[PDB]
Amino acid sequence: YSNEQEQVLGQIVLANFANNEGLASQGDNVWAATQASGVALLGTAGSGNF
Amino acid sequence: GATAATFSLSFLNSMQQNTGANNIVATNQNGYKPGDLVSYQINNDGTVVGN
Amino acid sequence: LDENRNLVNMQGMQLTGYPATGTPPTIQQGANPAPITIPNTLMAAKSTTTA
Repeated sequence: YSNEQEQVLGQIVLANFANNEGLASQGDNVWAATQASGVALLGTAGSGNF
Repeated sequence: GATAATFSLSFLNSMQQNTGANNIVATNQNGYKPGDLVSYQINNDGTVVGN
Repeated sequence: LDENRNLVNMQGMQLTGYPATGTPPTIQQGANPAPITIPNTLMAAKSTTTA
């Protein structure tokens, strides 16, 4: 910012699946969660399994 | 006017081994808004199923 | 893999083998073949015995 003060405005959330290659391709560069893929299992870019 | 949510939450297989920081690993429940038939398919056991 | 984390071929045929049990877990030939799965459990710790 102008006065040399930082501001955090959110963190991007990443998603990991119990099983890939079950994702359904949806045209453009994106997949859709569905069966044979598992639940979303969100997290953070810091640590864990991401 | 809708009723409440009577949920029996269970923290099964919870451990305290100093595993870094506290975080969740699994979560599920059994509620949903009503859904409309989008697609359907047949399984070779005999039963049709709508998605 | 699949949702249940069981090894499976391209059709739906679960893969089986000797399950490993104990702590530390180890194979045993006295058990009948069981559906192999890679669990999502958090491996337990173990006290120091020597140094």
